[PDB]
Amino acid sequence: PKQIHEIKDFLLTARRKDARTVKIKKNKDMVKFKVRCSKYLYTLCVSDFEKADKLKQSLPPGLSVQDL
Amino acid sequence: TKRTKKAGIVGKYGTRYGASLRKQIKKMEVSQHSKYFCEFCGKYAVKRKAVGIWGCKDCGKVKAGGAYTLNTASAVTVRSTIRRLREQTES
Amino acid sequence: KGRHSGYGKRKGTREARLPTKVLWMRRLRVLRRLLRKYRESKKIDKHMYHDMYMKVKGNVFKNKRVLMENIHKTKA
Amino acid sequence: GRVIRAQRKGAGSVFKSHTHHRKGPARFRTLDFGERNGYLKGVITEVIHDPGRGAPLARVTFRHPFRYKHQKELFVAAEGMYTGQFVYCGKKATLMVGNVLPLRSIPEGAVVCNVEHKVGDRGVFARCSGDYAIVISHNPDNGTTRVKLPSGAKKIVPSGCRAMIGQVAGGGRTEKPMLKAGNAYHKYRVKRNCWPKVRGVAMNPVEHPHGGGNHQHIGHASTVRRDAPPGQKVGLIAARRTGRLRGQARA
Amino acid sequence: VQRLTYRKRHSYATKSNQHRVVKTPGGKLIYQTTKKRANGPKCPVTGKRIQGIPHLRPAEYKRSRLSRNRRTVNRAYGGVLSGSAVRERIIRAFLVEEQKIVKKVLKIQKAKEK
RNA sequence: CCAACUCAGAACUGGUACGGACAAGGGGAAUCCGACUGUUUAAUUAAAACAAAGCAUUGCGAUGGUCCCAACGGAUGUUU
RNA sequence: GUAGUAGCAAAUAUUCAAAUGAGAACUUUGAAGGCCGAAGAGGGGAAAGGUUCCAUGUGAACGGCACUUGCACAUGGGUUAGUCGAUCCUAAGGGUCGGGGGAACCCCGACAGAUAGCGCGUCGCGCGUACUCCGAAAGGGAAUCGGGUUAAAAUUCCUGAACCGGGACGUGGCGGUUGACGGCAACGUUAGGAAGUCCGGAGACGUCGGCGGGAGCCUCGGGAAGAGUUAUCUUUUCUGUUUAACAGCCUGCCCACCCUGGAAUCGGCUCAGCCGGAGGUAGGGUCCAGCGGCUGGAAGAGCACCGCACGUGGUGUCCGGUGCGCUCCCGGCGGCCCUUGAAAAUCCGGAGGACCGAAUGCCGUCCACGCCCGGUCGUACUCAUAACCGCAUCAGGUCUCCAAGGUGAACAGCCUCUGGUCGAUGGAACAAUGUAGGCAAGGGAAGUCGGCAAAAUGGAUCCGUAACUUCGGGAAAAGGAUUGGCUCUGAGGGCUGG
Ligand SMILES: [K+]
Ligand SMILES: [K+]
Ligand SMILES: [K+]
Ligand SMILES: [K+]
Ligand SMILES: [K+]
Ligand SMILES: [K+]
Ligand SMILES: [K+]
Ligand SMILES: [K+]
Ligand SMILES: [K+]
Ligand SMILES: [K+]
Ligand SMILES: [K+]
Ligand SMILES: [K+]
Ligand SMILES: [K+]
Ligand SMILES: [K+]
Ligand SMILES: [K+]
Ligand SMILES: [K+]
Ligand SMILES: [K+]
Ligand SMILES: [Mg+2]
Ligand SMILES: [Mg+2]
Ligand SMILES: [Mg+2]
Ligand SMILES: [Mg+2]
Ligand SMILES: [Mg+2]
Ligand SMILES: [Mg+2]
Ligand SMILES: [Mg+2]
Ligand SMILES: [Mg+2]
Ligand SMILES: [Mg+2]
Ligand SMILES: [Mg+2]
Ligand SMILES: [Mg+2]
Ligand SMILES: [Mg+2]
Ligand SMILES: [Mg+2]
Ligand SMILES: [Mg+2]
Ligand SMILES: [Mg+2]
Ligand SMILES: [Mg+2]
Ligand SMILES: [Mg+2]
Ligand SMILES: [Mg+2]
Ligand SMILES: [Mg+2]
Ligand SMILES: [Mg+2]
Ligand SMILES: [Mg+2]
Ligand SMILES: [Mg+2]
Ligand SMILES: [Mg+2]
Ligand SMILES: [Mg+2]
Ligand SMILES: [Mg+2]
Ligand SMILES: [Mg+2]
Ligand SMILES: [Mg+2]
Ligand SMILES: [Mg+2]
Ligand SMILES: [Mg+2]
Ligand SMILES: [Mg+2]
Ligand SMILES: [Mg+2]
Ligand SMILES: [Mg+2]
Ligand SMILES: [Mg+2]
Ligand SMILES: [Mg+2]
Ligand SMILES: [Mg+2]
Ligand SMILES: [Mg+2]
Ligand SMILES: [Mg+2]
Ligand SMILES: [Mg+2]
Ligand SMILES: [Mg+2]
Ligand SMILES: [Mg+2]
Ligand SMILES: [Mg+2]
Ligand SMILES: [Mg+2]
Ligand SMILES: [Mg+2]
Ligand SMILES: [Mg+2]
Ligand SMILES: [Mg+2]
Ligand SMILES: [Mg+2]
Ligand SMILES: [Mg+2]
Ligand SMILES: [Mg+2]
Ligand SMILES: [Mg+2]
Ligand SMILES: [Mg+2]
Ligand SMILES: [Mg+2]
Ligand SMILES: [Mg+2]
Ligand SMILES: [Mg+2]
Ligand SMILES: [Mg+2]
Ligand SMILES: [Zn+2]
Repeated sequence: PKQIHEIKDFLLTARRKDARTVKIKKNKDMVKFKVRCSKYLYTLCVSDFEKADKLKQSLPPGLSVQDL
Repeated sequence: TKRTKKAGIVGKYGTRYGASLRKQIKKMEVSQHSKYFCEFCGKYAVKRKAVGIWGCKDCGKVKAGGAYTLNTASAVTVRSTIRRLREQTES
Repeated sequence: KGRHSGYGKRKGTREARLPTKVLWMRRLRVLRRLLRKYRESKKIDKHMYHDMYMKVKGNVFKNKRVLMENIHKTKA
Repeated sequence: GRVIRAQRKGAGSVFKSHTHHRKGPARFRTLDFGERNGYLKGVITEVIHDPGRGAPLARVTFRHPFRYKHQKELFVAAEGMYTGQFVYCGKKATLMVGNVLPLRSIPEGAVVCNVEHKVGDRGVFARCSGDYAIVISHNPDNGTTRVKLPSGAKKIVPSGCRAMIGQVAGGGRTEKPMLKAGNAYHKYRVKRNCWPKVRGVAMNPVEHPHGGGNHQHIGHASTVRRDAPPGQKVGLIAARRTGRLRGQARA
Repeated sequence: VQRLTYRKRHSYATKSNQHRVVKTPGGKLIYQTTKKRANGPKCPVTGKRIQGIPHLRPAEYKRSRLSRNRRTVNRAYGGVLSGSAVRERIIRAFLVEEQKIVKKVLKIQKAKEK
């Protein structure tokens, strides 16, 4: 498992053809965006809840988004 | 204080093996565990690694010497004997 | 509080209960630590530090207090 | 009777030499054109201990005469050798402790070690710690040299035989008393299965000529003839004399 | 207190059967075999370690498993000789070569003497 | 401001009990033998016997000493 | 016949109620009272065994009394691997070609010899020292971690998350001053030519002692959750309060190394050493270890507790201290040797630069990402006072890993917690003789071949200690004093603040 630090980088890896699914984990102090790729599970942490909603609706169509 | 009157380093043998053997072995026991002058670096840092092998801690020079002393008495005589012969031949 | 510590409650030797080497190591580390801080604060110079260092190793000072008193007396 | 201890050693088995940790045979370079005519320079890289051998050994690196590669050698270390020293082998090598020269180029009275018996055999004489050979004289007509061996015997060897200048390092080893059976145990642990030794008079007749009797005693002269067959040849073999060596005998 | 067992059929405490105790998210202690200590690269003679290279088992240095920068030193004889040793060789090579030139010239002045 | 447990001493006190169980040398004056540690008759002998360091003698410079092998060869010997 | 006789006796121990059954001192549940007491009667494995493993059932026999019972009998079920091993490598050694011996069975064993082949181009050149063999389930060695799951299997099954060794091409990136850039340097950065040949390192190593560091455990305090005690006392006692491989970043131990600088009034420094014009102290750096820190993995899991239904929801999983403590790992230093304490596979690095592209499009690329592939055999169970050997369910023998609290010098003995267990045929009496354990007035070895046996001494602190001696010892010589409980006093430290 690897951690993505930039939202821009997370979007780039979300558009990869091997990105099988994306899962949204909402904790009590942040939201984690996890994208399952061929080799690694990339995770992005977004402390600001409001800033996380904007990214949630910006994901490419066809990618299986799940809420945890 | 003076812990032993005369035994010295051979005090590790207690009362065993007889006084003469302890006295006899004392000479070599002291010599093989002592530091020797290094002709190369100029320090008293030469100690025996194994019988006949003497290495300097500082400069790392390893020298083949005597079993229990860096230089044996016959070793000095051989060097002078060889030196005398070399001078005559190289004259 | 010191209960149950009399002679009739001791089975090991004083060394077994607390090695003399342990006590010596504690003292040297305490005294050497004290000398370094005095040198760092410039209360003593390197010349006095060296002299005190060898006396500590020589079993001259038995605790922190006596070492401090000797330094004050020597500086006066 | 049964096969005595002396007879069981020849079969090998548990009496073979303990050589697991030995560094290899210590010998001169193979005689070649460079050493026969000129000299070849080598460098001592390390002085090492060889289990079972009192004398230290020296690892020397040489430049191969005609191949692009290094040539590794293992020499019996002479007293005074040190790491980083240059060692010269050949006919024209200078007379200095550590160099290997043919006996023809070594003047009379020199101290040498690891002396060859046959030209090119790479050294057989004076190899133990503190031992050496003394060059006595040369015979240009016969092309031979006289040397005195450590035992005190004089031997004729061809002048082409090589020898290292100096004496073997590690001398004086046997002067120190062992003081303990354990020290002897460790000494022979790395040599062979020869220690401890049980006295023949302490055995039974079945396994030694000296065995038996209601008292411990040999019962017959311990001096046995040269031609005695194996199993009978025990004790003082072909003794020219016995008893304390006094006077000229101990010369 | 919880006591442990070997996780393999190796029942003897050999150097290759070393282990560490780890507490899992399940709240239990368990063994995990630990690889033996490795020396890492060292100088041919002095034996001092070669700086800049980690100490790993031989298979862990495999190019596929270790990045190139971690198994090299950017210098002549990098990873084989220390900086001091390289400096000594360079000076020795230059000075010895210069001395050969002096010897060559010196014998030309004497050769013509006739 | 935070500290762990070693040592020393004093008062009081119990039917002089208190290393309260557990644990844990009897000691001394001598003779004989073997120096010592070690080893030994598995299943009647553990020893004063064996070994031992030390001491001494003997053979042998490799075309060799000692020894194994039916023969060829081999052990000592990666030796001197 | 002996004879229903000898005999059932070591390893502390059983009791009550109920269920089941034709039948219960011996099966099962619950309650109580004991034991093993972490060098275990606990939890595993190597040999050895071979189905003894699990479920159900059971006429007899067998389990030296009994049985409803079972390691017995009958029927059926059960062992899942690219990552754990074998497999590979070599060790002592074993088996061999040729050759030499030998009537032959056989002996020696690379020693009498046109080696095996390998590398690079595309069949040719170069290289080429007579074994491509066997020999380790404790030596060397490519890669797997939590969580969950069975009547019986799992680092093998399920889920999730990783890694290793191969194969193939694509996209992007990188280099062309044809083969990168940065730092005075130690070195740093993710890429960043290259053949034959050559060189080094790792693999790779004894033992003892002292210190230092890391992990797990032990231990103390606070917070919250449940439980125990409660006539009295107790802000109390108990249980727990979790964080894997792997990835990134940070940190930089003990050493080593680099730059500046130039030291006697010598200084620095360890428990001990020891270090310095061959450049110390000091100042500033580099590198190395990690079973160290943070984040991802990852709370979605696990655990505890409280609910609702009879699957599902909620709350918590927090904040510190302490050490000659214990187990393991590592670091560094020192002692010891007439003892110096394996090899090879494999992997990494280096020296050299034959040869090779482009005028900018090709060439090169150990970089990132994507795609494909993963043989064979072993895997149940016991590992022992009942699964191995001893003719047996024999008080014997049989390698090794984990190791809590109290007392104490102490993996001594004694007691306790986790886990295990009450399995040794039972009942009633309390004669002689016996076996094992004790005690005894006064005397004190008179006993006896002989102080055999037993008794006495015993820990610690202080005092004191002869002859003799190889000067090291003798020595704990001998001899004497002290020791509980309770309430106090003194001394011995650390980190911050000019
Ligand atoms: K016979
Ligand atoms: K023997
Ligand atoms: K003997
Ligand atoms: K006799
Ligand atoms: K590096
Ligand atoms: K002993
Ligand atoms: K011979
Ligand atoms: K087994
Ligand atoms: K496999
Ligand atoms: K193996
Ligand atoms: K090994
Ligand atoms: K798993
Ligand atoms: K791992
Ligand atoms: K299994
Ligand atoms: K048994
Ligand atoms: K009775
Ligand atoms: K009597
Ligand atoms: Mg130096
Ligand atoms: Mg203690
Ligand atoms: Mg002391
Ligand atoms: Mg003898
Ligand atoms: Mg006899
Ligand atoms: Mg006879
Ligand atoms: Mg007498
Ligand atoms: Mg004796
Ligand atoms: Mg015996
Ligand atoms: Mg007997
Ligand atoms: Mg007996
Ligand atoms: Mg004598
Ligand atoms: Mg013959
Ligand atoms: Mg009866
Ligand atoms: Mg009986
Ligand atoms: Mg009875
Ligand atoms: Mg019983
Ligand atoms: Mg019973
Ligand atoms: Mg008991
Ligand atoms: Mg108990
Ligand atoms: Mg243990
Ligand atoms: Mg029965
Ligand atoms: Mg069963
Ligand atoms: Mg059956
Ligand atoms: Mg494996
Ligand atoms: Mg072999
Ligand atoms: Mg054969
Ligand atoms: Mg043949
Ligand atoms: Mg050959
Ligand atoms: Mg092979
Ligand atoms: Mg094999
Ligand atoms: Mg192994
Ligand atoms: Mg199982
Ligand atoms: Mg190496
Ligand atoms: Mg010792
Ligand atoms: Mg520690
Ligand atoms: Mg500095
Ligand atoms: Mg986290
Ligand atoms: Mg949860
Ligand atoms: Mg251990
Ligand atoms: Mg190059
Ligand atoms: Mg199993
Ligand atoms: Mg079981
Ligand atoms: Mg077991
Ligand atoms: Mg049988
Ligand atoms: Mg205690
Ligand atoms: Mg105990
Ligand atoms: Mg009485
Ligand atoms: Mg009385
Ligand atoms: Mg009396
Ligand atoms: Mg009498
Ligand atoms: Mg009488
Ligand atoms: Mg008695
Ligand atoms: Mg006495
Ligand atoms: Zn030197």
